[PDB]
Amino acid sequence: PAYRILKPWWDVFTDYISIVMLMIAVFGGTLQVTQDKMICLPCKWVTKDSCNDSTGPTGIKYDLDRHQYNYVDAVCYENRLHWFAKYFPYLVLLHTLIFLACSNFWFKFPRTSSKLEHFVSILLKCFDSPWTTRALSEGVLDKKEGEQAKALFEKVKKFRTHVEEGDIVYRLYMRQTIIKVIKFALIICYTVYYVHNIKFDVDCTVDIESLTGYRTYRCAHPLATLFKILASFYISLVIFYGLICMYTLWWMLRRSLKKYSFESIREESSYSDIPDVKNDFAFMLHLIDQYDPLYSKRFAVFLSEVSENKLRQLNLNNEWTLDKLRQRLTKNAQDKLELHLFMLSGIPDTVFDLVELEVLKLELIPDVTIPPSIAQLTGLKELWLYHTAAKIEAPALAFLRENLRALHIKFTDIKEIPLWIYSLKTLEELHLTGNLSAENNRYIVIDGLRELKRLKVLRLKSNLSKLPQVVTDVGVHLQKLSINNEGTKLIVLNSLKKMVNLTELELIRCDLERIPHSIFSLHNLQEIDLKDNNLKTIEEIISFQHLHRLTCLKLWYNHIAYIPIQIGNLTNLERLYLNRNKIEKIPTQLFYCRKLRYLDLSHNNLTFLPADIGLLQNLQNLAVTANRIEALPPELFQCRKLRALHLGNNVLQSLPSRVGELTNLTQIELRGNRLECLPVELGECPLLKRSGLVVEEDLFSTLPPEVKERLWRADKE
Amino acid sequence: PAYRILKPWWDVFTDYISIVMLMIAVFGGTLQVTQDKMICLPCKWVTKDSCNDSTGPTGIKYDLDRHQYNYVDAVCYENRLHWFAKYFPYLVLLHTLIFLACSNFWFKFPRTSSKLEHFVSILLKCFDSPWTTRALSEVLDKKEGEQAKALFEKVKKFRTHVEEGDIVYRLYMRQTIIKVIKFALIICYTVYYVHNIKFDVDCTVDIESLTGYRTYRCAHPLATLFKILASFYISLVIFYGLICMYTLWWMLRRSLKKYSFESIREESSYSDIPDVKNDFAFMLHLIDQYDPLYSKRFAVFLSEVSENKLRQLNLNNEWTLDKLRQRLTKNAQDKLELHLFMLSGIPDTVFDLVELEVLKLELIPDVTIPPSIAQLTGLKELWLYHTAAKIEAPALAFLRENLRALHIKFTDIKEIPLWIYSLKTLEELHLTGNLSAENNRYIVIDGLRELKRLKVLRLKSNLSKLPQVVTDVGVHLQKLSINNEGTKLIVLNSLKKMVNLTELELIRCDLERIPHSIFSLHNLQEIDLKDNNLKTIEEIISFQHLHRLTCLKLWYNHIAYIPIQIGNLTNLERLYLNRNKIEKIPTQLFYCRKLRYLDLSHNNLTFLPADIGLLQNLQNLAVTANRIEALPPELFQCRKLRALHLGNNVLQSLPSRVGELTNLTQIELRGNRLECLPVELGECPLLKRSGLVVEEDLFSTLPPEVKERLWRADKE
Amino acid sequence: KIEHFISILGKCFDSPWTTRALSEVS
Ligand SMILES: CCCCCCCC/C=C/CCCCCCCC(=O)OC[C@H](COP(=O)(O)OCCN)OC(=O)CCCCCCC/C=C/CCCCCCCC
Repeated sequence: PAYRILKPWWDVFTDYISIVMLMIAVFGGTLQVTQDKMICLPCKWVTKDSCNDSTGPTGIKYDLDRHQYNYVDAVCYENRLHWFAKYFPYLVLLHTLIFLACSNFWFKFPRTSSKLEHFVSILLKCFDSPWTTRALSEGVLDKKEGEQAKALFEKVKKFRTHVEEGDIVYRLYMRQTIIKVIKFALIICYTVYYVHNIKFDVDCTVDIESLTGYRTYRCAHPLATLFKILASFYISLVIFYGLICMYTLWWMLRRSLKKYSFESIREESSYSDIPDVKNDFAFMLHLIDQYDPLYSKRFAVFLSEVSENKLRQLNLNNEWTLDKLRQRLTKNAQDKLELHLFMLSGIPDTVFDLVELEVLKLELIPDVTIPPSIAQLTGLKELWLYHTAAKIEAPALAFLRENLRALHIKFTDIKEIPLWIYSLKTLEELHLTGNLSAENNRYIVIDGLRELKRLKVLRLKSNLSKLPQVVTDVGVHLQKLSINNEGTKLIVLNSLKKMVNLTELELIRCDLERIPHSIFSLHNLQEIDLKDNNLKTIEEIISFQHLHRLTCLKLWYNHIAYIPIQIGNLTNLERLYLNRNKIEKIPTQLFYCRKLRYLDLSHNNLTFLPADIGLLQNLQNLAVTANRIEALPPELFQCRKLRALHLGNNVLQSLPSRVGELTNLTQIELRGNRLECLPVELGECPLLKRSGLVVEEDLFSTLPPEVKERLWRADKE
Repeated sequence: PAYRILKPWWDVFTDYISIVMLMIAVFGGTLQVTQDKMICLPCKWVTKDSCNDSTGPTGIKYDLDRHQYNYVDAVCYENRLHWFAKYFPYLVLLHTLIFLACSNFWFKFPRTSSKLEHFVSILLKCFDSPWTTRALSEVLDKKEGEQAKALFEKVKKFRTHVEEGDIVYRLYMRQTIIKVIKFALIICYTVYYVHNIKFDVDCTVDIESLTGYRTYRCAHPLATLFKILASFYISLVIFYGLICMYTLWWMLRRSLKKYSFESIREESSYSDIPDVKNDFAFMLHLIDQYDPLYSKRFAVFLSEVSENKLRQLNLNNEWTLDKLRQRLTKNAQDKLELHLFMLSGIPDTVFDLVELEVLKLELIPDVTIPPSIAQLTGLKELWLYHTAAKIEAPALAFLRENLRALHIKFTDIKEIPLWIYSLKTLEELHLTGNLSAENNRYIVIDGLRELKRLKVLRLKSNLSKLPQVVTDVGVHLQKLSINNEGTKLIVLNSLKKMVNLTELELIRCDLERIPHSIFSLHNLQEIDLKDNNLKTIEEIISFQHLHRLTCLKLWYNHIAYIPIQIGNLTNLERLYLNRNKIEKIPTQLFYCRKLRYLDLSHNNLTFLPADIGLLQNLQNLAVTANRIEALPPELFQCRKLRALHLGNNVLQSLPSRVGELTNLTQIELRGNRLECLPVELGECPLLKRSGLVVEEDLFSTLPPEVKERLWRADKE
Repeated sequence: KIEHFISILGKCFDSPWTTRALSEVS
């Protein structure tokens, strides 16, 4: 059937020689059953157990019946004819059957037959596969054909692991060859030795004088010359078979069939990653080479990881269809269309076919190359790189140089950051999260951000022991410096004086334990965040009047236990985020600042709220969540601009009815308080709804069912 | 099975003759096995061991038993009958088996069997390929085109595989030689020994001690039959000789290792089909002997012209006119654009559509534009990006009367077209790509001198220095924009020759100083210095000599303050100074009241100053992202403002007179601190909900009649 | 039972997750 590829020319030659030899055996056998006899004539005169051999001629009268002649023929044929002449065809048939069994033992032995059928099946189906031609030619591929290609790659890999462990097929072929050649030697020796005993004239002396009358007879064996030429033809065929067998043995022993070098195929194609296959796999590949090198050449393309990498990229382009990407599209906090690619083999080209996409998110993408099809991604402005080692094509590099404007790089190794990010010129927002500080790579890798010109936002969650000199060089144009060391103190050394264009500074989780003077030397800052800097004392803020433009002093998540009165000098503050601090009393001087809008003092130690809060008319969201405030003063409701009164988790005994005067209130939080009952005037706020009015259900039930109907309608309408 | 194509008439004839010879071989073998015997009767009277050949007649009493007769028959059959008469059918069987082995060793030897099977498969696949019909005709499905391309590649790979060496031809030649010499030997010995098959044989075996007679006369009954089985067989061999001899002549009258497609390449249009050689040539000659149509329709897969035709036809089926109208868009110039990106070839239907005006070719390799681009009517733009364009002379001449604008995106010299210099009638041109290479400092753009009707040239080529070739070229120029994307531009007062320039754009030239050559051109109405990182503009005092600048563009810079002297430029009509560092804009600066357009967003203005009241001939002010709290009477003495860009501000309130501004196209309020929209804004039904940009919570404070009127005017 | 065993074993033999678990083990 399909095993012809595994039978080289020597195997075919021995197969046909065995067929012809079996024909000889059958012919000799049927002649031996049919017309094998010995016409025996007695010797009338004998001399010492031998024929004496001593007017017209007359025939000799033996006085023997026909049946006495037949008896003499049978007796002399059994006794005095040589065994070779009698059993030549059966010996030939036995020898040919053993030869055929030896030539076909590895096809029938299950341990080798399983490997052989696996090799033949996967090799043939690899040979007729279309992706072999596609790869050797070096587009779009059908779904069924792609599934066949990936299944065939996995099957080839698993078969390569299954076969290379042992050398059972090589050992069995070897043993069959030695058995065949030694049997050829024995056959030729004994057949040549005994071939001369097939004689036409046979002298028999069988001692049947009591039944016939004569003792010695001279028999003629008619099928003696025909058996002689048949035996000579059989000897010639066995000689040819044996010569082929020694050629096969020499071919097996001259080289090492347990080691294949693919240097011919691998150098011819672009795939230099094809391994040198060994053992049994190498043996049947050598057999296939004896049949046809093209099968091995087309099979070697399935043993290279480059080919399977290309196949995976093409398949990923195929499976990730356009419509499923459309339904995969989302929106970010900046209201831009978004696409998060998480844990893929590569990046789909149908992702790059999109046109409405704005932010693509490359997370955990191992060693992909950006195709130039990014020319379709015109709305693309934010490339998000998470642990993605990206290689870049030159036209796509130019396109990203002229289009891409925001790049976020997270990496675990300092070699993971792409080196083409410095060539970007339209980039303004950079988020280098991950340790830039390493031995001899401490800010020397990012020394190429001097090539960056328009960079304004530089987020650094990178555990920086000291701030780089490269940002001192760059910060003339930098407008935001978010540094997260996650527990490492900055030695700032007043190096921000050359960095004059910052409008925002977010020193988060830096463990500074004190406000440095670099923020004080600056003048253009308007949003200052010092989150989780372990700020025990904030007494320096008296000098913050020098910063005439600050509007958001986010002194939250620190160890601040009190507020100095000089914060009253800071009239320009609009949002003062002091939540999650240890402040226990608000000085009234803090309450001088009329411009405060977001007074978040949540999760603190405040026990009372001063009445001067009524002066803060611009306050909108007063969040005193999880405090010790027992009673809200009525002056709190003097400020009519309260939009979100976060009073949750406090110890508010009762909420006064003056909240009915407030109109801007949209969401009030009272769940988790000591609130006895909800007053009716809480329903007087127009914009308040059930989603805004978060409260315990029994507390909601205290409102009148008509007022409860109004609020439930605000939930509905 | 499918090997019948490789068997010519001589091979079929020899196969049939071998079958007939095998039939007579097994017939004679059955006769020889079963009834081959010899009736031997003793010669009663003899003379010197020879048969002397010397009242009703009576039979001769030989006094011999039946078994003595059988022994005499066996001995005189073994000893005296000729070996030819006894083993003729076995010799015929052996010769027939040798002939069959010689004939079928072509198909049984694996090395040539693999090549024969590969050739049969490839030839039958090409025979059944539908594209061949089209290839012999001069639409196809996606499957048809894909399988045609795959089988084209398979044919190329097979040609590379088989043409390298001749093993099939050598084996066929050796088989024919062996068959010829076997026929010669067979005829010789059979003709020599056919006269020994005689009916009558005189045998003298010397068995007198066992029989009593010396010489016997024997009749061989099958001999005559063997005679009519021998001479007949000889005749068959003669035929098998002559036919084989003809085959040998067919392998020697011409070199079968050189197949010529001259007849096909002359009859068909494809003249590029190579003269194939070696084993490919031999099997193609065999197929020609079988049927010339197989080779005729296989010859179209050996030519690259047919490969190009298939590629263009496949891409034509891909991009029909309907899908082209689907991909049709419009650009910023309101011209019909067709974004063709990442195509192996250019389509022909895209040149069939006469509506096309901007032919876009972005990153399309192997571009060769046929004269069907003359079919385009509105073609005035050719946006070739990373495209190596090849254009014939008639299509080039058509471009010489219709093409007007031409954008090039290139990677140095690699992707720069060469036919653009002969174009002398275009009017616009764009360039992009680094030019200041080592030893090639602006030497690749030296061929743009023949272009006389050129009027617009825009460059973005990160120039480290100003090219002298640009200064020489720009004599006939009207609009010129230079983008260096963060590179110094060394003008060095060499723009004094550039007297004809009416718009000079310097985008991201990072100058930090205004070159003194700008003050010499009296045609410039637009001066653009965007993203030049200008901090102190102390060169506008030297701008007083010019009397043509209508709009300065110092935006996306860091200008801390704008000096007083810039208020002496009355001809200025458009100030783009947004995203700057301006703290207080002086009132004296607004002595120029003809400031129609204005951009001052993203700045540090703390209040809108006095002489905005002096402004009267304006249409917009951009006050986005600064520290201005109110719309004062200063903005309220303006009666022609149409767009207010005042968003994300700390603007406390809108006073009343903004409700007289009925001609209010837009307002921008993306985060502003307004208490509420005044009822005076209900005085203007002209401003509609889509017209103005108002926050949803801010918009809802208007009266329900006013809000209903706003939604109505949105519908009305 | 023989047919069920050979069907289950053969379909397990062409299961990708068998190779996945072999990689996870080794
Ligand atoms: C080891 C495996 C062998 C397989 C054996 C297969 C089955 C064997 C059993 C045979 C079944 C029945 C057949 C028996 C017939 C016996 C008749 C018999 O012996 O009679 C004696 C008498 C003796 O013959 P003579 O004329 O002296 O012949 C001498 C030759 N010069 O014979 C007859 O009268 C007729 C013989 C009958 C012949 C039957 C067998 C013939 C077989 C045909 C051979 C085919 C040849 C193939 C091609 C030959 C080469 C080109």
